[PDB]
Amino acid sequence: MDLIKYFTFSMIIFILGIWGILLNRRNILIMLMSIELMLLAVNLNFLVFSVSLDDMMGQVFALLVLTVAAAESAIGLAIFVITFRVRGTI
Amino acid sequence: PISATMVGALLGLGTQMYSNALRKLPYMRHPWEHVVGMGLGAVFANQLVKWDVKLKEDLDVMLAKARAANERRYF
Amino acid sequence: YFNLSGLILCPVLGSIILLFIPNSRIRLIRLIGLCASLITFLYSLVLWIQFDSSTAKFQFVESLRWLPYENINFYLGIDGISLFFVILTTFLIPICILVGWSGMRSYGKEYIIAFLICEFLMIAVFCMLDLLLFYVFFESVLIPMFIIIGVWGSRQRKIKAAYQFFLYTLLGSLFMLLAILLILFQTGTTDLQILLTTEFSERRQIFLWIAFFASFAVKVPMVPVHIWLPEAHVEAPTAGSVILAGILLKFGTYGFLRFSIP
Amino acid sequence: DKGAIEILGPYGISYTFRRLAERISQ
Amino acid sequence: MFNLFLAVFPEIFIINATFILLIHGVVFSTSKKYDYPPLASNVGWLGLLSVLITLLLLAAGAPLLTIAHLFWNNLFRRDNFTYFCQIFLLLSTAGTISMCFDFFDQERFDAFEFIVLILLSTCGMLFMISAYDLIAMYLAIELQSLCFYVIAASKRKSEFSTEAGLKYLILGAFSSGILLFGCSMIYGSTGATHFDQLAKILTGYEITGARSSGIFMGILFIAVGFLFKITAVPFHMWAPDIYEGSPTPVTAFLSIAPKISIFANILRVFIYGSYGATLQQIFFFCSIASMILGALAAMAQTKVKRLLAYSSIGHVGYICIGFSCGTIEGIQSLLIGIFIYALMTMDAFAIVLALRQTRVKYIADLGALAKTNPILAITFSITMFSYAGIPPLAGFCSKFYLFFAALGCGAYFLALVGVVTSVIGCFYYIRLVKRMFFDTPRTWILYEPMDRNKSLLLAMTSFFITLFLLYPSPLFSVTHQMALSLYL
Amino acid sequence: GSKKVSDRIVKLSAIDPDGYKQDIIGLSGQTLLRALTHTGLIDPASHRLDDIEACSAECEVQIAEEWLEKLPPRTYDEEYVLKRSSRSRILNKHSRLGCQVVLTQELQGMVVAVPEAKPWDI
Ligand SMILES: CCCCCCCCCCC(CCCCCCCCCC)(CO[C@H]1O[C@@H](CO)[C@H](O[C@@H]2O[C@@H](CO)[C@H](O)[C@@H](O)[C@@H]2O)[C@@H](O)[C@@H]1O)CO[C@H]1O[C@@H](CO)[C@H](O[C@@H]2O[C@@H](CO)[C@H](O)[C@@H](O)[C@@H]2O)[C@@H](O)[C@H]1O
Ligand SMILES: CCCCCCCCCCCCCCCCCCCC(=O)O[C@H](COC(=O)CCCCCCCCCCCCCC)COP(=O)(O)OCCN
Ligand SMILES: [Fe+3]
Repeated sequence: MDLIKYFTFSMIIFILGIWGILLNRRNILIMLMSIELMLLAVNLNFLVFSVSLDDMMGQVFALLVLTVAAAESAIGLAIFVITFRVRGTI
Repeated sequence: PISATMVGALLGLGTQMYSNALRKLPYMRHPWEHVVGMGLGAVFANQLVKWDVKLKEDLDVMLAKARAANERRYF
Repeated sequence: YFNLSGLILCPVLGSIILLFIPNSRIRLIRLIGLCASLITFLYSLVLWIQFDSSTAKFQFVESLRWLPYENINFYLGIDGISLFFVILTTFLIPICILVGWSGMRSYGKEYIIAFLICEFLMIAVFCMLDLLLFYVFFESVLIPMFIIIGVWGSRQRKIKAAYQFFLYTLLGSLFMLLAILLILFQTGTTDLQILLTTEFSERRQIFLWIAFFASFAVKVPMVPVHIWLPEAHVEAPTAGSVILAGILLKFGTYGFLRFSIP
Repeated sequence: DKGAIEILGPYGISYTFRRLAERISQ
Repeated sequence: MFNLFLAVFPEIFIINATFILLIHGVVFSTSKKYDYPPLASNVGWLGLLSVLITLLLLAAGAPLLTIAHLFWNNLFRRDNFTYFCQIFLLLSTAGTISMCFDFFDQERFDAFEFIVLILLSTCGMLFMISAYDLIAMYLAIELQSLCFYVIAASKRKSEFSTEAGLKYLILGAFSSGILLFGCSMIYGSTGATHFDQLAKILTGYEITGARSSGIFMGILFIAVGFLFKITAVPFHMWAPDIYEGSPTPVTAFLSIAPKISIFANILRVFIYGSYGATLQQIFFFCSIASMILGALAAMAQTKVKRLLAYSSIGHVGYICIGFSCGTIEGIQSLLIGIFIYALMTMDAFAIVLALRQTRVKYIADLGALAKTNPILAITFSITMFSYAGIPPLAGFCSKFYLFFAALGCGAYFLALVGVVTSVIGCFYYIRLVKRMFFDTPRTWILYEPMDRNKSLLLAMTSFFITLFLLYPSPLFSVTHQMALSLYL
Repeated sequence: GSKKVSDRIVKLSAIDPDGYKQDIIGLSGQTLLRALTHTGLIDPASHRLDDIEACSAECEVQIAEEWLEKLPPRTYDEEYVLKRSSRSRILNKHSRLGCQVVLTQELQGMVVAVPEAKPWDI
């Protein structure tokens, strides 16, 4: 049993990301790193399923979701930077 | 009777004068665009009727296909 | 040839003409509104003359497609029951215009325009032979009367009376609309000539009758919902009270005569 | 009219929506 | 080989036009000869022209949308539903661009990248409607989400705009993560991502033998993500705050465009994802809760934009009534409601933007509007009554036919909730009409007259709203044609 | 004699947030927010209407403890508006609403402290 472990690890990563978004409502940076943790967990799901089913439709999707995750990081950090400037606090 | 050309022309003149009223201007501020609006309204009404006829024909064809597909369930 | 189309289009033209007339020309607005009302009244009187009184079939029938499959359509017709209601609702409007003749300089064009829209919407109510569109014109009268009660009210109480009237009318309206929808789904159409020849099951008759009674009893106050009529009557202009007492109280009785009882 | 019909009517006690709509901030 | 691209000229044109506009703006905004011209209106007009030209390309080429369908099969699927949805989306985008012209001049919004980002979001939604795969749908959703995150915080110096953008980005990223986890769980259970394959693999085993935990969980997660996207409660975490803090021209676009495409995706998911009527229950509860919460929350609003946001939530619930009843007459009611709601929302936001030049914030601000501008008050009252659903107006037809569809499937509980919510909505809509005409405030606020674009848009939409019942046949015909084409 | 404008002139001491005390002039019968608007302490474009429903405590003021007894008690609407915009859902126990304080000749010399400005554009 290895598919079970691979899915359980990513499920726990997803749960941790959701917890970080929920628990750390006061801090903005944690609310971005938790989203990135969730994206990492989903990408791991797609790659593991692609290897398990012997299909290339999960690897293409993981590569294409890396771009979305990076662009979300960029836009979120820009928005945070401009947000701190205006109100002077987080 | 009430043709699409006359109702379209009336709607175009009405919308032009409605736009003029909304901007606190006199109703017949620019007389030429009233004529332009009448022409555009007539064209739009005629095109709407012409499109409605074809749309109903296509809907009838699609519904005939759907009924034919459903009727085959009994075989 | 005088038909139901012209009788309904006359107030429409009257309201459209006044819509684009400068408010400074107070004399012209009053003259055109009064002339339109009088022409509509004469049209109704002529419609009386050519009315056959030996046939139960609807007369002067007119049709206009509403749904793409002709399921529901604008069916206009009059019978010996709704003819005098049409004549009365066209006769009362010129009187309402003449009531506010002296003070019309303050009300403006929106007064006569509101009354003409009221006439247009009430002529169609007594002439509709489609159950759904009878509801559409049945409850379209709220907006002109809401404006009449609120804008040209007497005291500050005009806001409360308008709210009460509008709320009661909505409560009746939607509970009747549910019954209309149930009839449409089961029967398949909303034509009166078809709904009068469809054998409704005994169980569904009580529910539909109660739902119809809910909307009609408000507009013909029986007992528990007669608390809006006095306030609306008192908090209304002199001509506004004539509409509420002369016509708007005849919707419930006509609704019972035309739909519920058959 | 002014009593039971009004209190159980639309504004004697049906105005609890003010005490109900304002609570939607929760 | 070049003729295989006849199916993507409407998208190729808009992409290339956006590139040309970006080059033009960046070259001439940072120029010394012209003294750094504020060419936001220029780029706006050229973008509106580009939208009209791609509308001409897309509408005229109707028989050519199925060309090379085998070659493009794995990428996207174009059909009659996609054709009309895309045409409506382009029309809404053009209307929003027309409304936002006055915003660039009076308030001096000189950033031309706003129009470029709007065009890119439009391209993303065009790719979204025709998307026939989980991958394509997710990518288009992310593209439009980023284009909206950037423009939500366009007002950098504003406290509300930055917070609104941050909340929007966090909520959208969380929803995208949930949706994407659902897609992963579906892919790992069926091995397929194409909608045809995912329909053939799920249409037979209708939970007849056992409930597949992975498939059920993936369907539920996709539904939850989509419900976040349309902001149906309890997934309306920060939607009113986002709508309030966002710029008004921005709020106009997010209230219309992101809903058409997302509803198209939800329909193209229902065509295959009808697994044991699981979504029908979820959408049933979501629609009831959305109507109730919108009705009970818009009565406690004193600002115009928060009331518009809660109206949008209530109308989303009213539309989801159609989702809860899966039938041709349910999907048709849903599409008619979407169309009418989009037109009413465009009308209302054009009215709001007309008064935004004088900084309108509260409902009491528009108190003496019936005296200063006695025709704008009439137009706004007409729009409010259309929101309420008064019979004579066009807003009644959508609610009427949605209630008919709800009663068709036999859901009597939905009809009662819809009726009560309609009563409450009508009350808080006529409350606004009371302020304009019946109140006599001591202090008046005088507004400056609007421009030609918004005046024409208001006139056309107001003539549509009042006179829709007279000739409603084309809308019903096209909607019935679209609903049938979802399957054949 | 005759009716003078000075017969309804209310002298007030308004302290802007940085601790400077300047004397403002108001009219007895008009809101204290109007009196503050004359000099420019409160931006007139933020509170154009002197009405309770068109307010988000953009006219909030801090009245002196000894100068609060000669004023009408806070109504339910005033408290509700004050609590929501506090950004902390707390009551200062000495903060009133400018649009709900009507000047009176018995308010001669009332000391009012204007807090810091808050965003109101959208
Ligand atoms: C908002 C205003 C409300 C006004 C409506 C009430 C006033 C009544 C006039 C409504 C009006 C204009 C629509 C106005 C559009 C609004 C403006 C939009 C914005 C503009 C700024 C349409 O009204 C008719 O149109 C018919 C459609 O053809 C429909 O009949 C149904 O059709 C079947 C379907 O297939 C159904 O199966 C079936 O059940 C019905 O038979 C009905 O809708 C109706 O009879 C008037 O009719 C006008 O269109 C046609 C007649 O047809 C006339 O020309 C035609 O051209 C060719 C056909 O292309 C024909 O070859 C040609 O022979 C013919 O001469 C015109 O000269 C004029 O008469
Ligand atoms: C539907 C119910 C029936 C309604 C009636 C329909 C009748 C048919 C239409 C009749 C229209 C009559 C209008 C008269 C013609 C006047 C046009 C002149 C406009 C013009 O000269 O261009 C400049 C502005 O452009 C403009 O003003 C262009 C404004 C276009 C706004 C909308 C653009 C298309 C959006 C897609 C449709 C809308 C959404 C639908 C889903 C004017 O410049 P200036 O001198 O005034 O000064 C700077 C202001 N900028
Ligand atoms: Fe205030």
